[PDB]
Amino acid sequence: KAFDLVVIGAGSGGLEAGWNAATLYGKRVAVVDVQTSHGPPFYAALGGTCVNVGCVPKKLMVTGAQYMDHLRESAGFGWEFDGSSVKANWKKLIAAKNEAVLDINKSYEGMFNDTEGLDFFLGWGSLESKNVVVVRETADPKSAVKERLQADHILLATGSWPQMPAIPGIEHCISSNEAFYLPEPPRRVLTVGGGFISVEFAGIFNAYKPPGGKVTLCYRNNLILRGFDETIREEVTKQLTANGIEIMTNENPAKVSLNTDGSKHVTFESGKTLDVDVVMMAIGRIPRTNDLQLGNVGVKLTPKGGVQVDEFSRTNVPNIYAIGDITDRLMLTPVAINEGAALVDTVFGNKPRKTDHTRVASAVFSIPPIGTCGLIEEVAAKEFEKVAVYMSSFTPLMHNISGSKYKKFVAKIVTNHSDGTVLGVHLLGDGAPEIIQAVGVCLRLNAKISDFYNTIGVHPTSAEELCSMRTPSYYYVKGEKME
Amino acid sequence: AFDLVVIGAGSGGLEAGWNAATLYGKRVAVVDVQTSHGPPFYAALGGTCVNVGCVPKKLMVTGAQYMDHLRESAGFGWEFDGSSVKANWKKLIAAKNEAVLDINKSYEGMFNDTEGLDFFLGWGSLESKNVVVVRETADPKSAVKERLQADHILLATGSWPQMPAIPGIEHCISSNEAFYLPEPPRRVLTVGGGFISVEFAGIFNAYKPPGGKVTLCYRNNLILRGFDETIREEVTKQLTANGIEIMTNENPAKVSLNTDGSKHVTFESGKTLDVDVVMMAIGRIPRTNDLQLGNVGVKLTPKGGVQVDEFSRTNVPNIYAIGDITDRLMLTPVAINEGAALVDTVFGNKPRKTDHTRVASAVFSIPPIGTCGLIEEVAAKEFEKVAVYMSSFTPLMHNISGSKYKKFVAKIVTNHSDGTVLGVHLLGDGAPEIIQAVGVCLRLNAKISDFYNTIGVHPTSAEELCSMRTPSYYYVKGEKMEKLP
Ligand SMILES: Cc1cc2nc3c(=O)[nH]c(=O)nc-3n(C[C@H](O)[C@H](O)[C@H](O)COP(=O)(O)OP(=O)(O)OC[C@H]3O[C@@H](n4cnc5c(N)ncnc54)[C@H](O)[C@@H]3O)c2cc1C
Ligand SMILES: Cc1cc2nc3c(=O)[nH]c(=O)nc-3n(C[C@H](O)[C@H](O)[C@H](O)COP(=O)(O)OP(=O)(O)OC[C@H]3O[C@@H](n4cnc5c(N)ncnc54)[C@H](O)[C@@H]3O)c2cc1C
Ligand SMILES: CN(C(=O)[C@H]1CC1(C)C)c1cccnc1
Ligand SMILES: CN(C(=O)[C@H]1CC1(C)C)c1cccnc1
Ligand SMILES: [Br-]
Ligand SMILES: [Mg+2]
Ligand SMILES: [Mg+2]
Repeated sequence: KAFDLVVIGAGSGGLEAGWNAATLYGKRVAVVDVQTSHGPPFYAALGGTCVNVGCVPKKLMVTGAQYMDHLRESAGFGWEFDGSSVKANWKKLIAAKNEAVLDINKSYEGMFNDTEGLDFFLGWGSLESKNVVVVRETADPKSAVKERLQADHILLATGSWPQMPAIPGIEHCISSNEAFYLPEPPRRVLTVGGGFISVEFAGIFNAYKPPGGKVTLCYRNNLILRGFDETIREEVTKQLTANGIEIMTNENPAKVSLNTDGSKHVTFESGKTLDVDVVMMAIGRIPRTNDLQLGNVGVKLTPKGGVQVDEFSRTNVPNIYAIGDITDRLMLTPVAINEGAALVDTVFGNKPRKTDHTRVASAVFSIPPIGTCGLIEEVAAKEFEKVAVYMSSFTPLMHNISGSKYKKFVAKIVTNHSDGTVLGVHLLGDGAPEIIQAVGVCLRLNAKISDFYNTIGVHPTSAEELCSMRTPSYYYVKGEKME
Repeated sequence: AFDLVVIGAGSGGLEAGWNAATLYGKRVAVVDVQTSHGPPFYAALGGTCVNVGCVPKKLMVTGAQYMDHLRESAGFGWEFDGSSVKANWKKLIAAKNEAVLDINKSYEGMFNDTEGLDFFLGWGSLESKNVVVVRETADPKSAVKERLQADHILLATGSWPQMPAIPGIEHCISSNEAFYLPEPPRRVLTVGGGFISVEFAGIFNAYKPPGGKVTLCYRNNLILRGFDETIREEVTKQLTANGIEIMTNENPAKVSLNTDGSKHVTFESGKTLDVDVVMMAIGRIPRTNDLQLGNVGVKLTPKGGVQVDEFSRTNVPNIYAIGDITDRLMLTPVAINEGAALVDTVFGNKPRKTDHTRVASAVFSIPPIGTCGLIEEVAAKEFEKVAVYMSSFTPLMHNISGSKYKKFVAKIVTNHSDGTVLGVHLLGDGAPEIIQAVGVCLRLNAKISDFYNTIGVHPTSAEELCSMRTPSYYYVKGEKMEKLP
C-alpha cells in the first residue's frame, strides 16, 4: 500500500518517529520489525533492543544482582538470617524478566491495533526503490515478499548488533543477546570487553553464580570503561575487585576451545589460560545495514557500516532518513527517541530541530553504578585554556556500618575555570543514575559551579556533595595538569 | 577575647566557626554542653543532626529498609529461610552509636588541628551584649567555667522536642530517647504527622519483635502538612500497605503506666491503646531559655524564635541568630547556609543572605519524599495561572518485587504564564537523591521546557521529570480545572 512514512525497525527511535508522525502530524504510517516478541532467533523485536535485550531486562537483572550486596549489608544494621539457606535462583529472575519483556511486547502490539494510521508489518524490511520498502520472509533477499510498501518518506531505524571477533572458537562464545536467555547461571564466565555491557553483565553473573563460581572480565587496554571519568574508571575497577570479580586488563582472547566436559577453554594472547562455562563477547555493536539492501537506492554508508546523516538525520537520498544506533552517533535509547522526535517535527512539522549529542546524561548499572553528563577533564583540557576539577571521594557512613567500606562515592565537577561554567559531572556510587538526571537540566541551563555551591544541600544524601565543593582539587592550564 | 563567640557547636554554629577561623583568620570560641552524643543532654559537639537527628536517623531508616529488601529479593529469585529472619535492634543502636561517636571525635579533631578555633564546654548565656558566660549547668546561678569577650556573638543553640503537658507525659519519650532504646518496642505510638513521627514509624515498623504493631496518630485529617497533597495521601497508603496503622483526627488526652510497665494511652475521642512506647514528635521549639534573653534584650517572635532580619541580625548590634533557634525551616543545610552567609557578610565583607525559597529537602519515609519549592495550593494563591504536571507509575522493579503499592509520584508545579518551575515533588525510592540537582535547576529559573527538552537517563525514575510536556490540570485565579478557558 501507500504510506506517508515507512519505518524500518520498531525500536526506541522507530516507534517515537512512527507514533509522532501518525498521532501528532496525522500521517499514515507503516513500521516493520522481524518479531512481535522477545528472544531467539532474532532477539530484538517489537519494542527494539532496549525493551527486548537491553536497558529494560538488564536493569531488572542488575536490580536482582544488587540483593547479593543488600543481603550481606543487612547484617551491619543487625539483620540476621540463615546465610547457608541463601540461593540466587537465576531461573526465577529470567522468568520474571521474560514476563516483564513479553508484557511490553504485548502493549506495543495493542498500541498498533488501537492506533488508526499506524500499521505494523512483520518480517524483513529492505529498500527496493527510493519510494518502495519491500518486506520479506527472511534476511535473505531471495526469500518470499510478504509486503511491498509505497513510501513518500522512509526512516531507517534498524539499530545495531553485537560485534564478534573473527577468532578460532568464536562459535563457542555468545553476545549479550544469548546472555539474557542462559537457562542456568554460569559457575565461571569470562566477560570480554571493558565497556558498559561487559561490566554490567560481570556484576549480574557475579551475584547469581552458583557456589565457588568465578566471574572474569578481560579488556585489551590498561583500564576499563574508556570514555568515562578516569578516577571513576579506577575506583569502579577497585570496587568490582572488592566484590570478587577478576579484572584481566591488557588481555584479549586469542582462541576458545572445549574441555572434554564441554566447558570453554580460553587462551589469551599473553599465554594465560582460563576454563569457564560461558565466554560473553561485549566488544562492540555495529549498525545493522547489511539486510537493508541500501545498494538499491545508493544511501551513503560509512566504512564502519553506519548510515551517514546530517544533523537533521537526513541521508544523501532525499525522503530517506536514519536515526538511532544505525547512525553510529550516541548509542542510547533516549538519544534514538530524541532523533526520531526531531526528524518527524522537521519533516512533517516544518519545526526544524536537531538532537544535541553534547551534555547527554547517561549511566552505567555497574555495582556500584555510574552517572555522567558532559565532558571528562582530559577532553575539556584540550578545548579550554583553564579547566578546574572539583572532587569529593569518601566511603559514605551507611557503608562503614554495612561492611562495604570499599564503596567510595565519587563526585567530580569539571568547569571552564575562566568563567565557572560546568562542562562535566561524573558520579560513582549508589544513586548516581538518579542524581545525574536533573544535572542534565543544569548543563542545558549553562550552570556554573557557583550555581551548584550556592544551592542548599539535601541532607543526608550522596547528591549534596555536588552542592558542597567551593574550591578546585586541581586544574588543567593549556592542557597540562597542575595540583 | 575572641573576634566571634558561638553558643552551640551544631550544624549552624560549626560552619560559622570553621569559616571565620580558616577563611578570615578570625579568633573563635564555640560553646556546647557535651563533647559526644547521648544522655543527659543528647545534642553535643556536631549538633542535633550529628548526635540525635539526620545522621543516626538516616542510618536507622537504612536499617529499616532491609525489611523491604529481604522480602523484595524473592521476586528476583533470592531464596532463604524467611522464618530465620530477625532484626537485631541492639546491633543497629551499637553500630549507630559507634558511627556518631567517630563523628564527635572527627569534630574534636577539627577544633584541635585548627588555630584560633577553640571549644569551651558547658552552658552559654548572655551577661552583656559583648560577654558570654560559660556556666557548669543550665542554672544561671552555677559556677562560671569562663568569661568570654566577643566583638561578635552568634546564637546557634538549635531546637528541642515539644512535650504536650498532658497527664503521664513523664511515661512518653521524644526522638532523643528513641535513639537509645535498649530494646525495639513491640507496640509503639508515634504522636505527630511531621517527618520525625513518619520516619520513626518506618524504623519501629522494621525492627518490631514478632506480634508487633506501629501506630502513628495525628491531631488533623492528613499527615505531612506542608508537603504536596498527592504525596501526603500516597505516603499514607504505602505506610498502611507496610502494616503501619495511621490514626488521623486523634490525639492523646493522657498516659498511665499499666502494672506490667506498658502505657495505657487515652485519646481525646475516648479511644484507648496499650503500647510499649509513646514517642511524642508534635514539634520542636527554639532553645531560647538557657541563653537569658531578658538579660541583654534580644527580641523573640510571637512564636519564641530569636527575631532576625535577612542577614541573621537580632535587634542587638554584634549579636546574630542562625538555624533552628530562628524557628523557620528546621533543616541542617539551611543552618549551614545561614552560618556561611553570616560570616561571609560580617567578617568577609561580602554581604550575602540565605534564600529560604526553593530549598530541596527530603523525608526518609519508606518510601521517601524529595521536594523543592512551592506546592500547588501555595503557588495558586500567588500566580494567576498554575500548571500541574503529574506522573504516577509503579516502577517495573516493584511489579516483580511484590511491592506493587510502591507508586513513584513526580509532580512539577509551574507558573503557566511563562512555564517557570515553581515546585517539584517526588515520592519513591531515590526521590531525595533525584531532588538535589532539581534545587540547582530552580535557582537557574528552569522552565518546564528545560526539563522536557533534556534527554532522559534510561532506565531511571528521574527521567520521568524530563517526559512531562502536557499539564494534568491547572489553577486559574486560585480555582482548580482540567482545562484553561
Ligand atoms: C545489553 C544492552 C544494554 C543497553 N542498555 C542501555 C541502557 O540502559 N540505557 C540506554 O539508554 N541504552 C541502552 N542500550 C542501548 C539501546 O538499547 C539502543 O541505543 C537503542 O535500543 C537503539 O534504538 P534504535 O531505534 O536505534 O534501535 P533498536 O531499539 O535496536 O531497534 C531496532 C529494531 O529494528 C529491527 N530490525 C533490524 N533490522 C531489521 C530489518 N531489516 N527489518 C525489520 N526490522 C529490523 C530489530 O528487530 C529491532 O527491533 C543498551 C544496549 C544493549 C545491547
Ligand atoms: C529526629 C530528627 C531528624 C532530623 N533529620 C533531619 C534531616 O534528615 N535533614 C535535615 O536537614 N535536618 C534534619 N533535622 C533537623 C536538624 O537536626 C536541625 O535543623 C539542625 O541540627 C539545626 O542546626 P542548628 O545549628 O540550628 O542547631 P543544632 O544542630 O541543634 O546545634 C545546637 C547545639 O547547641 C547546644 N546548646 C544548646 N544550648 C546551649 C548552651 N546554652 N550552651 C552551649 N551549647 C548549647 C546543643 O548541645 C546543640 O549541640 C532533624 C532533626 C531531628 C530532631
Ligand atoms: C554508549 N555509551 C558510550 O558511547 C560511552 C562513551 C560514552 C561515555 C559516551 C554509553 C554507555 C553507557 C552510558 N553512557 C554512555
Ligand atoms: C522541617 N520540615 C518542615 O518543617 C516541613 C513542613 C515543611 C515542608 C517546610 C521539613 C522536613 C523534611 C523536609 N522538608 C522540610
Ligand atoms: Br586505557
Ligand atoms: Mg493500526
Ligand atoms: Mg584550636
